[PDB]
Amino acid sequence: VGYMDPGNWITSMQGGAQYGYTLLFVILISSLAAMLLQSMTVRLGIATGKDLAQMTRHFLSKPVAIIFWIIAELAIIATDIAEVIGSAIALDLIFGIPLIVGALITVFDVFLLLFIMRFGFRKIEAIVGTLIFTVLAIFVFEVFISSPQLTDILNGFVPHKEIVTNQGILYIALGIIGATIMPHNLYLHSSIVQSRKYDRHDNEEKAQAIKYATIDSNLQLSIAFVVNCLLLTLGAALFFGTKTNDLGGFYDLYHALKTEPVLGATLGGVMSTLFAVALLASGQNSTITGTLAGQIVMEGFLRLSIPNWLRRLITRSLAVIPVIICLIIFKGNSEKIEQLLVFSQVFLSIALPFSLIPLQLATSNKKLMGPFINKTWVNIISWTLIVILSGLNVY
Amino acid sequence: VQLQESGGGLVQAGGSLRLSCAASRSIFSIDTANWYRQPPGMQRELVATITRDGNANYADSVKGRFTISRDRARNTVYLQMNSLKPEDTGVYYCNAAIRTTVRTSAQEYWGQGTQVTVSS
Ligand SMILES: [Mn+2]
Repeated sequence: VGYMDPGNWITSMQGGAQYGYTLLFVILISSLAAMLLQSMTVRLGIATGKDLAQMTRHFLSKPVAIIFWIIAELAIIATDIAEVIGSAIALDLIFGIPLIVGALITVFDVFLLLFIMRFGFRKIEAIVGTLIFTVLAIFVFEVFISSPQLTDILNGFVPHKEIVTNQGILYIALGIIGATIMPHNLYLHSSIVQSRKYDRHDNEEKAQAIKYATIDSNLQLSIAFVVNCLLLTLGAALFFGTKTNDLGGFYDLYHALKTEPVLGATLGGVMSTLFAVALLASGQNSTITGTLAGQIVMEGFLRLSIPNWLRRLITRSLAVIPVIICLIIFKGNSEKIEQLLVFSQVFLSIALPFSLIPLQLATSNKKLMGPFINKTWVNIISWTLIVILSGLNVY
Repeated sequence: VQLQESGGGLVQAGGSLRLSCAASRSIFSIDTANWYRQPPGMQRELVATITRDGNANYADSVKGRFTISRDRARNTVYLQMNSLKPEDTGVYYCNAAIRTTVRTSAQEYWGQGTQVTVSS
């Protein structure tokens, strides 16, 4: 949930394959923004009674509470779309099943996870763990001609001009942040953190619970930062500065690994296959975490209760439709379904202000709340400024 | 690296066929592809053309019936031939711009044609 996310891969890799090491700042500043924003939700959940979804509901009337629910629920679907595309592409590379058919299979991948269920819930992740590590080892190995400072000269050391000027870099920049700061994790983390061991009503030493939770929230977020940098490096190394200007999608990475000279042919074919299985593996883990988050949002805003398997079906059904419509319109174009993938993360950018602002208001009222709301207010205004600028410059 | 063709053969008018254009070894990308044909006693004719961005165009004699497409996963260019007429009979060739690796310059490749016979 940060490195096994196809939304993270496609944005970072095309962010390097098209614009070099420029967007490395955006990775850093968003990963840092994620650390801080997640810590606020952690506090919000442990301090106040319950999570962000119901907290937002307590301040809004039902009409505007549904509008907030709509925006939030769409962000959950947008993430699911990312998995649908990711799994469809994976099935196309491995089994040769066309994207239009693969997307249809994703409705019943839910059913496939129960086939994995009775084979060890620990047994399989160990294979996936080695799978991810092996694939990541390939990616690390696939980094040559690496200038030890040309990274730095744009990594963190911000070239803040093109990042906001032309739509191209700005578009990917929004996708990168939206994929690293996922709006549905704010609602999820603000409730799952209340499962830790501490006295609910009276004891304030639950700051210890916040202590552990924030440290854990910064650990995995650091790894996500490393991977995103590792993946942007990968795309830049392989596809950036080319005469043909490859966008650098999953298909490009597949044939880059499969046709890498030093990597051989038969050996290179294994690497590409392992990547495809890892891409498939990136899906089924994401849908479980996304389903629990959907429960919180719906029960928080609408105060409506339906079983997870049902909402897992409804959310998936709604996610496959725009994927299929996209495949029908552009006649199954693989580069076009990857644009929908990137766009799904750019939408997460649009939905963020509707989640960050309520998080802000709660964090400035009831005890144990933060000293400088300064670092958090400049984030929202600069955020809505950009998503509207892009939202207007395109339109 | 050689361009290999398949999927042809014998079929009745009204039937359909699907030609396959792949390379002998692993390729990074087929940037451009052309499907030529040559009926008995006639000239070599361009039938289908697919571009890098995916757009395609067909001869007026074959448009609406033929469909060229790229399988990015397997780097294969297909020619879906539907509602075949007896005059579609001939030898079909595959011209394609193969890119061996990512940064390798795009070379032009041809291939030994395959026989397509629409009978009766
Ligand atoms: Mn993500």
